[PDB]
Amino acid sequence: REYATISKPKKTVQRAYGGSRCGNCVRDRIIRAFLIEEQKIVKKVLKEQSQAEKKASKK
Amino acid sequence: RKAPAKFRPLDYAERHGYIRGIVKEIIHDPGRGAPLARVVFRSPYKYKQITETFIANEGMYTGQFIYAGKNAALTVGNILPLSSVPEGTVVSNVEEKPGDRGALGRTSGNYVTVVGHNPDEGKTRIKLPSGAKKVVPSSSRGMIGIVAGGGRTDKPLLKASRAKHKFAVKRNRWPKTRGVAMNPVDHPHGG
Amino acid sequence: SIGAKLALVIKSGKVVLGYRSTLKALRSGKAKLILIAANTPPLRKSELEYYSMMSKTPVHHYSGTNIELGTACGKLFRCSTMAILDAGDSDILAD
Amino acid sequence: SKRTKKVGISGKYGTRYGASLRKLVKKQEVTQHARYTCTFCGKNSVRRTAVGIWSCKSCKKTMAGGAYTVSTPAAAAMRSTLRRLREITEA
Amino acid sequence: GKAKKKGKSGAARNYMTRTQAVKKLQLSLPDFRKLCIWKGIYPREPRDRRKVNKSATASTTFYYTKDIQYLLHEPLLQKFREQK
RNA sequence: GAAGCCAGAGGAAACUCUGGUGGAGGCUCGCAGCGGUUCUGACGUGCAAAUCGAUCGUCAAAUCUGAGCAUGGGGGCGAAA
RNA sequence: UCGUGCCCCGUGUGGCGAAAGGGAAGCCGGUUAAUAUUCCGGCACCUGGAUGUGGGUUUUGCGCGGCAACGCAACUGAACGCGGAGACGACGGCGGGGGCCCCGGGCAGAGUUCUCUUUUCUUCUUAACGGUCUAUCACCCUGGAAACAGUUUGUCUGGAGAU
RNA sequence: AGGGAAGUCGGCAAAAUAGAUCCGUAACUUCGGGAAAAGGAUUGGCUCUAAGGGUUGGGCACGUGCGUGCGGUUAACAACCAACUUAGAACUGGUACGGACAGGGGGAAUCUGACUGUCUAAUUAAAACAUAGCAUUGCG
RNA sequence: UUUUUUUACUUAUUCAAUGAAGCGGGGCUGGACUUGCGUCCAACUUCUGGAGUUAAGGUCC
Ligand SMILES: [Zn+2]
Repeated sequence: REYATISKPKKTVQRAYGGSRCGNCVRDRIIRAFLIEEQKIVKKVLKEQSQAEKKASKK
Repeated sequence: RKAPAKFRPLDYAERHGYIRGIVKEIIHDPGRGAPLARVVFRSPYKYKQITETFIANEGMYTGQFIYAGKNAALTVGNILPLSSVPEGTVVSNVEEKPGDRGALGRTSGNYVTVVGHNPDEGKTRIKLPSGAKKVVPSSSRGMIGIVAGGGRTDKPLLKASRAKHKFAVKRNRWPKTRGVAMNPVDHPHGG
Repeated sequence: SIGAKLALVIKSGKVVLGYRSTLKALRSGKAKLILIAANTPPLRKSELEYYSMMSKTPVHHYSGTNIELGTACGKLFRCSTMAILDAGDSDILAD
Repeated sequence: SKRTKKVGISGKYGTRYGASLRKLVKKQEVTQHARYTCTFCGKNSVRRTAVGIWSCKSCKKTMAGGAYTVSTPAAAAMRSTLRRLREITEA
Repeated sequence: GKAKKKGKSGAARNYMTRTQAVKKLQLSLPDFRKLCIWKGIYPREPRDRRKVNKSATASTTFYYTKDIQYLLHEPLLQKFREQK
């Protein structure tokens, strides 16, 4: 209950997830998010290429 | 103890595809010789995610993705219907009927072996840890692998205190007084 | 064979062993080959593969652990990833 | 300097419990108190926290394992036949 | 004494939204607006509208809680119900 | 004075020896506490409807203990007398 | 406004149960025949409410600085979510801090004194609440370690980046 | 006093032992123990000696109390500060030196229960009970 | 019309699960066999300890 008496900048760190997650974990979150969305784009490109090849083979 | 060790309820995702969960903690359950695994799945119907409690198979670890469903792969920790695994596969927490969230092969170092399949009537013949043969519906689920903590009974307890510590959290009757050491009014063996 | 090629590169060529020096080599763009151990964390593995794709550097997935990769390099310490900057007299680049 | 001839870690039990029982418990105590190499990070920092629970001090990975060893031979053989069955099913 | 909780006194007790007033009087919206026009209930503006309602916007109408309490005793409510 | 660890001396290595370090045990002497072995003990219409002295068992745990709560006589509880 | 309706959401169900568990916040001095962290004096704190002033932000609308760990008097944030605290065994030695104990000097007072004893003894204190400067762990930057290094009473740490 | 278990059903009771330093310690053994086994040598006071620690502190050349470029590991030296242990020696009193207090008697065996633990509050604490280990039966 | 045997069914009765969420039957699409078009079987996420919620949009008013 002592945290309700002190101001906001003393209870947090000026960063995303500040005062809730540490800097190493935030860096890991950023890198993992970026790499996984890039891999999703790559997988979607590969799936579209395979679908186009299958459609060309069927037609 | 916080929660019982059960599978997810048999829903549409497990019936028709697969759903992914993440293993967050592997914890000690008092009174049970086997560790438990806390696994978080998504809810397919709402934004909040759901935490489950499974009996942990050996080789499972924190941060591991596991998969529950009909179309899940054949990997340790995945939960599959018995019709989705080949013969010779050993599994844990096998449901007696599809949906009771696990009945057979639950203690440490134990498993159930898929002996065979009868696909016409949708049945599966399995071998139990006691050596018995059972026939279950093929939609019954099981977790691939062997329950962790095997070899627990090999170590001698060596001490009355260690037996007391074992049975205090298990509620089993300890110490055990022989019926022949009693009076005839206390036991039929009394006297 | 890859162990023999690696020993030839340690004897003749130039390498940097370790994650931070490998990343510095990839940023410099003078890295000729990257070796990533099998038990490297998947996040770091994806990061190294992205860096090597952006720098157009070949990647070899070493099937041993970091202990085995350090032993193959001839060191008494583990190594999860390493960069070959100069092949020396070896043909490790021709593959 | 070796201090005991044969009892080893069972020397804490003194003359109690019987020689065969102390020798039987010695194997389990040695394996359950030894340090193991982590399969994830390669450091020799994996140790038991509870029965069947093995954690690495360095990379903080917790693994479900055997009661007194990290892996059991039954589970290793099971992993081998699981890989064989998965290869047969996929092929 | 026992510690007070936040939001249990002050402007939160002083003001009520139109939705809350309609639900308190158990009227329909046309009957409520008719009764407000006839009895002289006027819209009010709190200094901080979030203290009264956390979902309130710039177009949220507020009334005095005492005015709605006074509306509870108006005999026209039973006339409305009898006509229905 | 158990594992683990350091050094020195050997041994092809495994290991062997020596000196340290470490601090395990329902280990041990023993204060409090808990208990209750012995004594031609005290007391025997007592200080006491079970007390007093000396002596003794145990003393890091199957140790001692308060409060809350549960089990009720065809019953309960019982390391069982 | 077809004015007498429509939409969103799912989690279940209440109460009792601890003057040793959890928990918002008060200290010092004085005062009575008998109460005192409760009375008096001084100096504070917590919880909730209303509404001002100053300061801040904004014409690049919702601050700036540091590579970073992060800092600073402020520096918007509903639904719905995630996380932390509350919140935790026993034992062993090691290190830091308060209080107590011990030693030396000094002022003041007391006792001893046939002889001796620059002697023996007593007071020499500093609260809550705040400000400021500091304090193991850990984390960040540079850099790249075998002739391996750092290091605890206890051998752990380091190319997953040590010194 | 002298004798020393002649007493008594029975060494019951009492006496003897006892701390610490050092020498030394058997059978048996589940190799862990037995073990403080057994059996020995010593201990006061005074005056000294020796050993075991801490803190601070290096020459040049430039810019100007800090930055470089050097140079040297005899600081193996100085200054200041501090505490309790251990070992060795002389001298000295003695009927006593762990001077009160505190404080194992020891040994050879037999039976018996494995051990630690527990019970008949108020006549029985034990070969009784429990125990770990072992074996059987039932249950999918 | 009735008595026995087995042999199906579901509506009484019984059991279990869930926030009573996707059951049964068709349609669309793809693949296999078949007859020369009926079955059955499949749609949907697997390198990573991230995130996923207030419908974006299309089209008629
Ligand atoms: Zn690890």
